[PDB]
Amino acid sequence: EQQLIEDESLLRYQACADFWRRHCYPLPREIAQVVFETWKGPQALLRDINRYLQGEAPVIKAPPPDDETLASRHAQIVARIDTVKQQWRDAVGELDALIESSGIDRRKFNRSNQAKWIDKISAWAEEETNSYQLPESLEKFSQRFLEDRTKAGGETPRHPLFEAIDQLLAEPLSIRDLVITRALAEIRETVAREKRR
Amino acid sequence: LEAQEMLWLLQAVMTPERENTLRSALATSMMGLNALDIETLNNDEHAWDVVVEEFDGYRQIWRKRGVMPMLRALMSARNIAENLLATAGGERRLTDILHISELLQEAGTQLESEHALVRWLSQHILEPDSNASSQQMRLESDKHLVQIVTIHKSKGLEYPLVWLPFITNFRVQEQAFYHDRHSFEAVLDLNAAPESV
Amino acid sequence: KLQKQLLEAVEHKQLRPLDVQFALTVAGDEHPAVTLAAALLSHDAGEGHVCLPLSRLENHPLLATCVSEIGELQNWEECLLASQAVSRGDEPTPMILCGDRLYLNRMWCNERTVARFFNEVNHAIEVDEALLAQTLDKLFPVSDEINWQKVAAAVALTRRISVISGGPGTGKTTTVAKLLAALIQMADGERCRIRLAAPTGKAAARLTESLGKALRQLPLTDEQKKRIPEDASTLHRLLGAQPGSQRLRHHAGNPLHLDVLVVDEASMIDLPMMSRLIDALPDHARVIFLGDRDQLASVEAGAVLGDICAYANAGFTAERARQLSRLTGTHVPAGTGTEAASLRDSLCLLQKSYRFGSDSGIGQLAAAINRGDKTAVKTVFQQDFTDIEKRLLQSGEDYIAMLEEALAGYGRYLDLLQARAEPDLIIQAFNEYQLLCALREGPFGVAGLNERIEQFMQQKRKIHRHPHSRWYEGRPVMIARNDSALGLFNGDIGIALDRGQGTRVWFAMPDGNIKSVQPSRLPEHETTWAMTVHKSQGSEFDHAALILPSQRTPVVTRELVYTAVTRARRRLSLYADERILSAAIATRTERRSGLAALFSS
Amino acid sequence: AELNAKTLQRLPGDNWRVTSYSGLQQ
Amino acid sequence: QLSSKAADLFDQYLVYRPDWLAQWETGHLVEGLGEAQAWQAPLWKALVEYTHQLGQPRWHRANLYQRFIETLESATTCPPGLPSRVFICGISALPPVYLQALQALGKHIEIHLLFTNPCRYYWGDIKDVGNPLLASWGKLGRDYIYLLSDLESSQELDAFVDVTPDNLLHNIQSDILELENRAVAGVNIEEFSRSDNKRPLDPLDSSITFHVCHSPQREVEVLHDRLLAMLEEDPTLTPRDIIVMVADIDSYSPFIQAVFGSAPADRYLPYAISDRRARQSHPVLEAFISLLSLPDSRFVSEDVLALLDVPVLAARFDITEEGLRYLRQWVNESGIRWGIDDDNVRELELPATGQHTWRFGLTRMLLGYAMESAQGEWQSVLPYDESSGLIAELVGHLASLLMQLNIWRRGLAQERPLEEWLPVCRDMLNAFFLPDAETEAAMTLIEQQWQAIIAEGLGAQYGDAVPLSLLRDELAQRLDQERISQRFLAGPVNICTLMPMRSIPFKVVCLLGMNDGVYPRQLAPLGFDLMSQKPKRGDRSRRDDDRYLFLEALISAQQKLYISYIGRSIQDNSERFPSVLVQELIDYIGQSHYLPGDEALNCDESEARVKAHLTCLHTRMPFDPQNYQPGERQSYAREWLPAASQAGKAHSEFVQPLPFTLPETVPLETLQRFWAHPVRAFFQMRLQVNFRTEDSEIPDTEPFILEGLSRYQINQQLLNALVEQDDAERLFRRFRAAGDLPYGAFGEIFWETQCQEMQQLADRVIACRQPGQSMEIDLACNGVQITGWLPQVQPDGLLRWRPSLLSVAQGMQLWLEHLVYCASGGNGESRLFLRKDGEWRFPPLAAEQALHYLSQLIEGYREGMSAPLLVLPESGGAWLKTCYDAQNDAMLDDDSTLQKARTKFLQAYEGNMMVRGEGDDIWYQRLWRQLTPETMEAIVEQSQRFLLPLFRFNQ
DNA sequence: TTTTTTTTTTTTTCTAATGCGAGCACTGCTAGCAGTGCTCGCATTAGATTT
Ligand SMILES: [Mg+2]
Repeated sequence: EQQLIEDESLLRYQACADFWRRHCYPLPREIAQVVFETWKGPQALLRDINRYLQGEAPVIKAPPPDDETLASRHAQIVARIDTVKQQWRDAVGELDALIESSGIDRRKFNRSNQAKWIDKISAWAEEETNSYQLPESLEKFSQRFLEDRTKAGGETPRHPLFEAIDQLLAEPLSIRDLVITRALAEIRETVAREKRR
Repeated sequence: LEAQEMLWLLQAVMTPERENTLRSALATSMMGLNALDIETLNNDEHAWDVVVEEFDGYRQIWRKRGVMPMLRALMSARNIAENLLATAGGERRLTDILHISELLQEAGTQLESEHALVRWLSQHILEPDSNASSQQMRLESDKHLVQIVTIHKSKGLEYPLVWLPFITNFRVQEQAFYHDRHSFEAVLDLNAAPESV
Repeated sequence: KLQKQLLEAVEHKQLRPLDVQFALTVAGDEHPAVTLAAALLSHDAGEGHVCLPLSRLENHPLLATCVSEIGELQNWEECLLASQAVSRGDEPTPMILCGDRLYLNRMWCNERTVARFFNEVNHAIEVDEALLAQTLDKLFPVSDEINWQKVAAAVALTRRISVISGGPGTGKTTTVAKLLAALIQMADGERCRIRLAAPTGKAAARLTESLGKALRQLPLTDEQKKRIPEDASTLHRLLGAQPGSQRLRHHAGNPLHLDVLVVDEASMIDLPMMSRLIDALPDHARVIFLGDRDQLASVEAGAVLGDICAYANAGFTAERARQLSRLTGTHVPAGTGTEAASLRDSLCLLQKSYRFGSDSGIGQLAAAINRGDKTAVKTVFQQDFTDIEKRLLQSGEDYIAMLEEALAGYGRYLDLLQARAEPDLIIQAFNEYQLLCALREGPFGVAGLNERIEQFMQQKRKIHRHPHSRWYEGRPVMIARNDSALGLFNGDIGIALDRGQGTRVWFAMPDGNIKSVQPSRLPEHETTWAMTVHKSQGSEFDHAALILPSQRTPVVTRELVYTAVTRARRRLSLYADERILSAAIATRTERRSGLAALFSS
Repeated sequence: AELNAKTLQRLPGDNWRVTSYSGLQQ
Repeated sequence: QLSSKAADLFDQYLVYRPDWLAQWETGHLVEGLGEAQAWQAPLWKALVEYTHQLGQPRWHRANLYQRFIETLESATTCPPGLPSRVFICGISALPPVYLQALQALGKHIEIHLLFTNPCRYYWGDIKDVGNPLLASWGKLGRDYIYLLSDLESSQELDAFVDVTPDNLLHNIQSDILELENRAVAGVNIEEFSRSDNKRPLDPLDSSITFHVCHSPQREVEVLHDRLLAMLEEDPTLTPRDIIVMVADIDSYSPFIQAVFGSAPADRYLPYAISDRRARQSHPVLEAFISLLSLPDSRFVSEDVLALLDVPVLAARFDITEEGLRYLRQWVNESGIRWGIDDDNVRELELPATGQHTWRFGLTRMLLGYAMESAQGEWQSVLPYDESSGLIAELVGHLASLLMQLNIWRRGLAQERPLEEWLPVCRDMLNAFFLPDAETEAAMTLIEQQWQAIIAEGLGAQYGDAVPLSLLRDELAQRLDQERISQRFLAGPVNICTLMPMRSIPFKVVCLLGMNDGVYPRQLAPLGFDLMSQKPKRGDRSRRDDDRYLFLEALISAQQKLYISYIGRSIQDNSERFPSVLVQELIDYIGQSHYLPGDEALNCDESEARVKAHLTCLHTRMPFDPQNYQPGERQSYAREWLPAASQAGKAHSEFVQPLPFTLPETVPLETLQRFWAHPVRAFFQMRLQVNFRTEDSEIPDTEPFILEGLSRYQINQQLLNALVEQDDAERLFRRFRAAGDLPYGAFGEIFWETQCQEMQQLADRVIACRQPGQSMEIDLACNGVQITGWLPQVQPDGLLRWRPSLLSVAQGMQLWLEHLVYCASGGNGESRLFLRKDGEWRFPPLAAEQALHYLSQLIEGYREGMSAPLLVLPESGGAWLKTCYDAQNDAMLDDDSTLQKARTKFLQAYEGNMMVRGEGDDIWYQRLWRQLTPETMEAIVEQSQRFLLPLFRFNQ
């Protein structure tokens, strides 16, 4: 004797709120900042994965390792940003002389804008890495940006710091994929278990 | 809005003693009174007393014979159906009123207390369930009606004359969910890599 | 622990479940002494007491039972204050240990507020002695002897906050009228905003009518008669108390826009509303209180007017006596000693009752009951007084005789009914006789007495009654709640009759006009053949008949019988056992409060 | 066109019933 | 469930298949049987032996049949104690074994079988049956007559009653009785051309009539009128003669009840509904069933209040009905969301938070009873100030309920043997419920069913422990299995479902709900039942039972047969279909009869014409005039006559000019409350109509994010604290103790963001703030005196701040206060600093212009009290902001600006999907259901006239 | 075991993409200056499905 329910919205939202209580609550305030930036609460979190919850589960391209927790990803990203900040700290003075000596169109790259950008990047680097936010001027100091704008047949300024910034800005830094995968598994499991109950 | 007006009507019938609830139920569009009517009725004591008396009798009918008899007597005495059919657009209004009356009778059969039905109606007004089949709005009239139907619901059907006012309108998909050209498997990319997009 | 023991008290109906739950939650897992103390404090506060002296905690039977668990404590103060649930006010805790007493944190704040308002806040306002004396002499003609009304007027004019105590029919409203007239005539150019409040809507309307009719008689100019207060309100409406929430429209931040305030029937003013009213007053507002100290105490926990007037027995201060002698132009006696000058000077007591003479049996009986002497009460009963009557009610055959006497009591009303008279006369006649019972239900109670009297009117032909109708002509009703639309208040009576247009209930409005209401329009109501002594406050009947049950209940007390006696105008009858009445008069109601200590220290 | 509802010449009867002693006493 | 199903299977085998069980007990298998037998034969054997170990009697009917037959077969004389004679009446189906037993028993005592046989001749395995309507629906009776014929010691006499074919119904009944076929197939061309071969059908004849309706409501409403017409037509007819049979009585019960109850006294028809589910006391049963599920429940506040809804459970803890109105708002405001205590929260493996549980709310209310909230938190819990007086005693009762709810939720968790489950029901009933005169019956029924379940369990000697989820789900199924059919032939017209073996002759036989799929009712076999694999004669199935019930209903009808079904769905105007039975019936009718004047027509045309003549298509609505046109289809309900006649008058315009006289004294609060919303002011103040919408339900879960009025109040508190330069950490701890903020770090993040956003505005306010006091306003404008009070009037000017977005209404309020301040006489400017750098600034104004604008506002108020002032401060404000030019102090005219202003007005009025527009409002919906361009022009004119000075003097 | 009161409203998305305006460096034309090419920043506006 089986019963039929047409709408599973309530069970789905309850399972999502249970997942949120279990995982997002114990987190420390600093990882909590990164989680809160992505989603305000379980209501918003359910909105992203609602389509994927229904029907057969979708194969996820490049899934995170099974043992990777949220704190491990946070520490990894913090370490990467710390490395980039230290490399900027060490080369905070040579970049001016490098840019002035090498040949690049200064119409595209104004000196006042360059000084403002250097100041902002220095202030960000000296700032403690509490969050994953990166300043926009790092996009200006990327190796590809410099290579795009240069004199035809002239010296292009190249520094390992520029290559590091280019490698960093190549892919966004976020905990989104891991949380989405964990939720997509746990909410489905919970819903199935409650419906069996 | 007919649901809210029916709620106000039931709420006044339940306790005609309170002038505020009774006046609120009388001033509904369903009754069809004007502003001069309400003004004169708030001054003359005899008219107010006659209204209180008729509502008290409606309460007795409601206690004895059920729900639908009370609403039927009210419609007959106040000539609600005739005036609604006369007024332009009132046909949909009257159909919704009849539908709400049928739902209220079905729900009052199970609920033994008379107050429980008002509690149930207010509850349903607060959180309407669109997915419910019974709560679906009925057809306005049985006459000829221009049938607006979605493209998905028109599959396998047939129509003499067809209009597509907004066929040109489109949307660009931001999310990265696709199928592999080799494996033919649903792949979700939690990263925003433009290849997937 | 002690939880299992406290679970037993609820079975014996000694401890409320609220008390048990409060003790378990707040006291927690401390020594069972603290849990027991908390339970007893919650119980005493629920029963109406403000505090709990530690001496009381020394051996309630539950305490004797739990002596074994609590063991022996060299100092209860140490054990209590050790726990977190008890403090001295430095940190917010549910219970507070003040001196030798315990308080709920809510009660302690209200107590302190009332204390500081009555001790330090009030000041002495100075005016010309000659001008005030001339005004009072123009108001009060007789200078041969001490007029207590004149002394009360002088007191209320001198001090900012003053209280006037007196029995029913002692001329309170007249004195307040003279006071307000002299006050308006004193300040000519300055704006005087007068406000009138009462804890109940019925008392509010009575105050409106009485003060209006009184002030209209006294000679005043069109300027003064323009400063007469338009209407009197309830305390809640005055403070703008919202129905659902506890938020007040006039909190401490937003004070009342008043010059003088008059609160009638202060006996019903409880401690929380007293504190909330005090919080909303400005620093220039003069307040006058009216009420009888001996009258039945307020419903909620607390007793303010009684605790205040307790110090009035000491008398006036030495210098204040000579001051009032200089003002009233007479000789005012002086109270011996100095205990609290401000409170003693701010209190006046009206000892003369113009309504009933001393030789009348009602006054002597009321005095004997107030004194608590049973022998004096029996002696007053035995004396040849034509206006007091007593009938023994032990067996049902005496109950039937009581019903037969109630027949003759309602005789004129019943005759005017069966004679098809106008509703005005019927209503004026119905207030000539009234039964007053203590309990609500059972053999002696409103619920039972109404049914019995209706069955007795059905047995002997007085009024025809239909079973299905429920609205037989002639039945009196009284309203349960206030209604602003119909303009009728809680505690107002009406008579259901058929004048010919239909069965309608007729009420007497304070303006003398009669108003007819349809039975459907009526709010919650109940048959009023017999009233409780509580709801009878403020009313006055020509012939009152009190009924005390045979059993012993904490409801029957001294103040209850005092109010029931003072209820009648001319004729009073009692139905009670000889022993039960004496036992009730011997026991005085006490509500323990720190005010007694606070005013002395 | 002219519209008119029908009327009932013969009233239906509820005389026939099945009752016990309790119904008769009531 | 598997044990129950196998028990049912074995019972069916006992009744119908004794040879199988006789073989299985020995241990052999039955040849040529189902595949599942392999696991059924041993189990049955293992059962028999099992019941021998316990010592219970060996005898069951399967082995007892042969011994009982052989005893009477060889008995020389009649055994003592047998009754003299037996009657078997109303039973058209018996198992073959019962027939063998009755045949063996007939020797000693006489047995009279009364068999209602629809056909005169031998129609079982006729040596397809002759009649199509009998062959199709007669499977149940063919097997029975074939069994009856095979009896050796049977002496049978036939007592039939011939039917004269004077009607269509009598024609069909005679065709069935005589076992002859009347329908013409039309094989021959000569037979196909002429229609004379069929039988003439009288047009006035209405013995059999089919009716097509839209909804069940319409179906019953048509049936009532048809019954009234049948009663009026025939004086001999009586209500008890009529019967109305439905496929499922519970589906049509409310409609039957409403339609037959709504009839007036002169039109009243008495009715009695039989076979309806027995529901003596629903709420007590439901509350007890919910109490049994205590261990699994999460104890959502709504669920506990649903238990307190029951008057008995509330009386048990002396919680009056008036106290529930308080306990609703108390539960809602205190913060109780889910979980009875911290332990229950940990039991669900969710992180114990310590807030938003019944324990938290109870502690909060108790602390509020002891300590005022102004004091502060005590144990990281803010006291709830509301429950402070004697009413707080309710808490003590509620806290007494939950305590019980705790104890039992720990007691019912563990599994127990059956004998330990016996006192549970009684203890729970007497602990949780205080019985009453009405509820005692339901409580006794509960105890009786529980005792019966456990008694069967103990009689079977079940040793192992049993979980409560088993007994709860058994008792719930057992309690609703009851049916009340005691009013079947009481006297009123009978409404009842089609039940087999109950065939009683009636004069009028009505059938409702014959839609395809609803009737017949289909109950498929278990799937491992061996009977349905190789069936034999006498095996019963629900399909054949319903198909034979339809034939019984036709045969028993003596005068009139009425058939109805839903043709088109009322909701979707789709197409439904009638049952296959109704279809075969109408096919046979149309193939066997012809209307007069259709002799020339061929077979198919006359068949279709007859079928269209008998099938009646009723209207979709009751007030359709087709109902009231003169004819046989005419209705009897005069309530829908004026609607069908279209004689009602349309609703006149709500707006009407009303007399009004401005008093001499108008409080400033009156003007402020009016100008806040001028139409709502006319509704609430002039004619005292208040439209109070129902309060919001308790939220499901604890706060995760803050939005709306919640975060608005929080921001207001925070701003009023920052402007006073007070400590914000105190307010954060206070809100966290109250439980309003989200849990843990998210609460701190939200508080930090709100602190920054409010700190910007607090700095802006502190820049200009100065110590100021309130003042009194006594003013004269247009012979009208205004009396009021203005708070926070600093020497600089009127300073105000609100943590809201920039809106026109706030500007209007500030403008009114500014005009009052200026006309009163003062040197100052008015400022209002709203969220996101919003600013309403007004420079000082002279006394004359101030009085002029104030008189204009008072005149607008008077016009509003006369007729509703169509001034929409938001949409009209957008139009005026678009049209007005601050540089030239004049409004533009060019049509491009007009089109842009119309677009802006429509966007502000309608609103986006995310934010509701100004038009969506209860007060505006009353004045007009849809916005017309004329009303738009009037609104624009009035709003411009009244709001021009605001945008003019705004800087 | 006794009981009094009071009526009103508050909020509203977010991200993204461009158009213009102001400032600046370069550079070509007749050392400075006008044009030009560019770029960042503030305000304004648009859009968010389907059993
Ligand atoms: Mg197809």
